[PDB]
Amino acid sequence: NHNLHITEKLEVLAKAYSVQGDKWRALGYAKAINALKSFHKPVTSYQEACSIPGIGKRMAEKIIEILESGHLRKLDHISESVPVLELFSNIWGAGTKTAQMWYQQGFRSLEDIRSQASLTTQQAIGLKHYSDFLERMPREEATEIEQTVQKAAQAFNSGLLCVACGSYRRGKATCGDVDVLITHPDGRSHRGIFSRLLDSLRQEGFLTDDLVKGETKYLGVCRLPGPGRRHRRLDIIVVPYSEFACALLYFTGSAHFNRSMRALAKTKGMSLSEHALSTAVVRPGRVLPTPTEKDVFRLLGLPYREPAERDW
DNA sequence: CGGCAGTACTG
DNA sequence: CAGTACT
DNA sequence: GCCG
Ligand SMILES: [Mg+2]
Ligand SMILES: [Mg+2]
Ligand code: NA
Ligand code: NA
Ligand code: NA
Repeated sequence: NHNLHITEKLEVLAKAYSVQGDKWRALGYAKAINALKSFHKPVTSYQEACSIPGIGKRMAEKIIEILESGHLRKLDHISESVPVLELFSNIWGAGTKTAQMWYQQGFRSLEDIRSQASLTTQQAIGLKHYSDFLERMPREEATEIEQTVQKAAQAFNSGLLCVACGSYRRGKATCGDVDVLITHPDGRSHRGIFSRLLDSLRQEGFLTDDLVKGETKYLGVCRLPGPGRRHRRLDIIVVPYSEFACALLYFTGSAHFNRSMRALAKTKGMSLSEHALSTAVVRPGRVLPTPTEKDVFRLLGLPYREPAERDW
């Protein structure tokens, strides 16, 4: 990134708007920052600034103050609440509205939350794993967690396919959590496994807490056996084989990649989800056949991108 | 002016 | 439903 | 915040 001196200031304002709930302004900042991060040259002109997609007048103006001044004055006026709102919304299950409510109620520290706040079941689990959930794990450990899930799943039906998606599949050296997609080529035997599979993982001691337990998605907490291990977030999704390519695509991400591809699909009168790519979408349409990820790219008129170049 | 991805859970 | 979360 |  040629524009660290720019984007590092912008990131502070983006995070500030985010934790304060100004989601769309933060979105604009987030995209500007990637746009700036993916420019070849340092931005050295206001008009050069407006040249890059995702940078407007207001944003070029800030990039200008940074290069002429070395600083961005708006940084000096960020509310004193922002570090606390960030502290609070880093609890899994607490977002901006909960953080703002806790702040208005006078809480300022996790000790205040622990001792005085009313916590949802999810938030109490998030709080007890506060540090662990802020840490990314080495890739090798994500491999171990995926293989733990796969072996428990293959014990029940050997035909079950399990693949770790998310940052793992995009090839990253560290992973925030582990994202495992499960299906079955029979198109049928994926059904009803969760009860058995989760109980198998739980009976082993691997699964330590459940956050979400849906008919298709599980979000929870695991910890590998032995010393020196931290608790890690684990997401598992079980899908029908007919949806495998769109489910793989969604679950591999990145999030910004998914949103950009879904926006593209919408411009073309299509709709893309983790269930299907649909066409003739009136704004339900027809589901288009997508046996592989490449089919999704092709039907959208895009060159195929391997998971590693989806890391937007 | 107004969308900015589309969906699944929770209570 | 509003809130939060997954990519 | 940006953009159609
Ligand atoms: Mg992940
Ligand atoms: Mg995840
Ligand atoms: Na631009
Ligand atoms: Na949170
Ligand atoms: Na207090």
